Amino acid sequence: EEFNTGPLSVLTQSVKNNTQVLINCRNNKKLLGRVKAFDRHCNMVLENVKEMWTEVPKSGKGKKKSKPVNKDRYISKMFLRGDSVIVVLRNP
Amino acid sequence: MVQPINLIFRYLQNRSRIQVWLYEQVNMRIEGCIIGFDEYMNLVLDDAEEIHSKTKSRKQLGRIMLKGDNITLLQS
Amino acid sequence: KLVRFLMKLSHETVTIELKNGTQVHGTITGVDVSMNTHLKAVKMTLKNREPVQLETLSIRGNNIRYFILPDSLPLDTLLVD
Amino acid sequence: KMLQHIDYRMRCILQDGRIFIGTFKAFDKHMNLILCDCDEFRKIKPKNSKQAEREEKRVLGLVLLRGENLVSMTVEGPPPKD
Amino acid sequence: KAHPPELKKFMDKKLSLKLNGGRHVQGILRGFDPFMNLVIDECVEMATSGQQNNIGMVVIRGNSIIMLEALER
Amino acid sequence: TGIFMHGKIPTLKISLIQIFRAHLWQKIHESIVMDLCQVFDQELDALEIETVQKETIHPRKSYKMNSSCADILLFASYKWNVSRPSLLADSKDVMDSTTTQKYWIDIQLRWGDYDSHDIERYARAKFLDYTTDNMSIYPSPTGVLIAIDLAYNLHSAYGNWFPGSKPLIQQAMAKIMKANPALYVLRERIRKGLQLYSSEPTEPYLSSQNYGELFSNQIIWFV
Amino acid sequence: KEKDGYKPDVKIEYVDETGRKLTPKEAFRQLSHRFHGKGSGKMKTERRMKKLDEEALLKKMLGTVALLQE
Amino acid sequence: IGVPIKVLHEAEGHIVTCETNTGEVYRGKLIEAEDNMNCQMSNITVTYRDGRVAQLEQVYIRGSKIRFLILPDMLKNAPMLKS
Amino acid sequence: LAKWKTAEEVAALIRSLPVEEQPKQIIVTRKGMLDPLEVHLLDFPNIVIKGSELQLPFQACLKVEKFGDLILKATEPQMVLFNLYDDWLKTISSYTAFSRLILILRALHVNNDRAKVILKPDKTTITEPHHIWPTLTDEEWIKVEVQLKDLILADYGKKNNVNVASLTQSEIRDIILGMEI
Amino acid sequence: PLNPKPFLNGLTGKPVMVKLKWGMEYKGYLVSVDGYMNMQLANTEEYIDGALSGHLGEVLIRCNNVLYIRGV
Amino acid sequence: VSQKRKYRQYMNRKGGFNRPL
Repeated sequence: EEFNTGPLSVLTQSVKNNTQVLINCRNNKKLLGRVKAFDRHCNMVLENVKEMWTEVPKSGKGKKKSKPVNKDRYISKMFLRGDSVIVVLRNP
Repeated sequence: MVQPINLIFRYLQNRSRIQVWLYEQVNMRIEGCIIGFDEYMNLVLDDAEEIHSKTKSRKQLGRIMLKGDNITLLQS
Repeated sequence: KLVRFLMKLSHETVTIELKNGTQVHGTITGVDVSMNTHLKAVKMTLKNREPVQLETLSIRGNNIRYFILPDSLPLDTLLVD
Repeated sequence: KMLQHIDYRMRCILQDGRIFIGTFKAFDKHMNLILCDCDEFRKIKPKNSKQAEREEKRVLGLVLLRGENLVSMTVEGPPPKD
Repeated sequence: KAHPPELKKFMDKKLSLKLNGGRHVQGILRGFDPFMNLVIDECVEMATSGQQNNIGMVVIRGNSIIMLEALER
Repeated sequence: TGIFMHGKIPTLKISLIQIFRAHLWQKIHESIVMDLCQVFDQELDALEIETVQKETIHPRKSYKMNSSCADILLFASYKWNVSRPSLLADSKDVMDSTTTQKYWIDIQLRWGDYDSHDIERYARAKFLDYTTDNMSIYPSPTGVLIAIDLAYNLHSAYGNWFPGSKPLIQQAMAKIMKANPALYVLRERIRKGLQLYSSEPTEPYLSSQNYGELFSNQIIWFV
Repeated sequence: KEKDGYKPDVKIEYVDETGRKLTPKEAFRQLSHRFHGKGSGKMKTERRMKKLDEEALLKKMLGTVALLQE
Repeated sequence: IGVPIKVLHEAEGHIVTCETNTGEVYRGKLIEAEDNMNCQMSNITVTYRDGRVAQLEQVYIRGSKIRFLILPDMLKNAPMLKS
Repeated sequence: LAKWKTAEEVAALIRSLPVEEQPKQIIVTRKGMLDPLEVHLLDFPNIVIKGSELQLPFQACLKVEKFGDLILKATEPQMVLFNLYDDWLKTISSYTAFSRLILILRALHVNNDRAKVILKPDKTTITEPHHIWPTLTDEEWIKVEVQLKDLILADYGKKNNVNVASLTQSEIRDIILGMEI
Repeated sequence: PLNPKPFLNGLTGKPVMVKLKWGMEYKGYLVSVDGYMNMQLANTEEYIDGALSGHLGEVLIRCNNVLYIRGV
Repeated sequence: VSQKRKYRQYMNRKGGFNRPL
């Protein structure tokens, strides 16, 4: 009933179609991947996620001079605990 | 013997102006007059304005509603 | 409730990244309803430190950022009620 | 699975990095801890160091740790006789 | 089942609150809830800049309250 | 097999036997039945079906041309208001004054030659022959029969219909005929036997607006 | 009939236990195995598995060497 | 109300210390200790993260802001070894 | 003999190289080679052979003294290996490194010695024996890149009866790649 | 005269801008609000520190992270 | 999601002529 009209309709309309969602997490790692499931807490079990975050080389010169680099890692199947979710976003 | 909800009860009986201060964002303050709230202490506020204290900036907001577990204080 | 999916996952070698960045690679032994994760054969790398071998660990369930499950997991027969 | 760890010499990591080791005697539904014999660590913790294995250490004795600040557990050695 | 915090010892007393972000506040207590939100008369703000800022009746969310010190006996 | 040979044409006989080696008829029948049952499980809740029961078919039922039996049986949990027997494409069907609880479904494969490749007529005739017949045992008088012409890749069904059933079966047959593994295997075997193949699109020559793909993960060489 | 009125999104897809989309050829291979009651040989199973892990290793990912050696 | 909160119930009127969420530690003698670990304590020294020392004769610290509580080992023996 | 000989030599190199490094996409600069590749590379149907609507002046390599001298002096046929990006993979992206390399090659083709003196903005900069192009950092690389680009555009405007300022960036890109607007 | 869930009742469908506690801002037509005041926004553009970094589409914004809601 | 197809057996069964469930 109201499972499909609330604000979690972004998640239950993305787990039906198995489309990918972009999640800005709390430590500012970005999870791109398909929701296999979610719940009240947005404990989203996800398949095939690109986890994309930013680094700097952290003063490799000794003079604190470098530019941030985009790093990413692949995770096959994850269980993202949903407190660390800030925003979930369906794709355009 | 009055309560906090007795103060905010009497305060939206006044509709005067108040300034909410936030959890851990000590420079960030928000001024407004409450129109309504209930028990989760989310507050709608009249013509609110963010004042940044260390630069003293007044960014106007309008009809706002602020979330309950963020406030540290309400000073009249 | 999705935590019930995790307590069906007894005896799986999963890694767990916490809110302190510490990656814990080990065979999961028990889950509470609050995701209190009890692990064995633990290889815990606290981040900005070298990894330490420990025989048993018990993470509190609030402090889990995410899990990492292996490739060989049948979740289509695991998330059913 | 924690009743299989009572009275042990447990190494409890907090969310600040302030590590405890002591007598895992009583826990709670929030995992509020009661630890006797417990001592604290910040910087160096022992795997047989080249200099000395236990500095940055303080005596506290018996603590109630709130579960809000608690992360992990590990037993370091068998329980003593007493 | 939320019992009220046991604060009729501290009613009508001059207390210095510590608030969350290293903050501080002073005033007379006037009441509470089970959530330990405190209502305060004669509130002086007392920031870390060093100059003392009176307000009056304020309400403080109990989440942000670290400690009470009853400055009055 | 359900292929009937008028005259002893040894060349055609050996060709057809080679095409249908390894119980391909029965494998196709099994695959079709399982696909339909899966789709029904999928739309169970929307169609108000209690359960799907795979009727225990006799092993030689696929090519049992003279008689027939029920393949799938839908248990309702209620009473549906069913329709009169109409073609799968009959967009306008009148409701019969009856309701049922068990809805049976039969699958019939045929190898139609030039004379008799009208799947609609074949389905109608077989449904009204088997239902009325004494040797064909069906669970309820209400059900559906679905005929697939393999030799011409045609599909159609004739029996009753309750709400949702007609559109569901229409789309399910579309997708089954499009992507069934056994049907694909038979099609490829026929293509191999005829040595008739399809061609290719060269591949777009790398242009200034297409060079962007050169720097992907796939390793590429320039000669 | 007074149909309900909707678009039934029917998807017929064949997938292995690991969740990979299955090509129709090996889908029918598995069907025939389950049908007859006998699977492939040990050597073929090993070859298939080694191919799968080869694909995984290739997808999960000498110019500098040539420049240094030049 | 489990066994650690019963332990701090049995630490009422005793010498107790609390380290707080900000890092201040408070060594005194308790007066009241509730279900939610709120502690009203007395004769107490406050040690900030500055390292300095202060004293005042009473304090009331909120329970969730407690990091931990140094208890005396008067309570280490009796009676909670049956736990 | 020639077409199928070059096809079989490239196929032999592909066979010798391990599968992990074997390409799945090959692009022939000369259109009259893909068909013999289609015939001879049937052992690796997983690859895709196509033509290039853009031509890359690899005769620039022969013009360069190093590669040309090596090719001419090599009495025995061989499979010499090189890295046209000296170390640019660690400094800039692969796409921009390729753009710089093709800019250099086309500039040298249009004017060998002029492009050489441009490639060396100063007479002090040197290229190591393990390098092909002079060792430059970001600023010098950008400046010499724009120099070579403007030289190429000037040559094209001289030769094609059209000015320089009437072409958009898409046209500049397709010209430097080798496409005819 | 107007309490918070009547307020969010009043603005389901108008363009608003909800501000996170972490300084992010989100402009768009919000769709719906639950009991916890999680928010579903459609046609969203994400304003980092008063300057937008992108149009994004449909976003779910979790309730533990909003700072306020502003009706624009 | 999707599940592996569950096909029945015909040859070398040792069971009754009719299908199982």
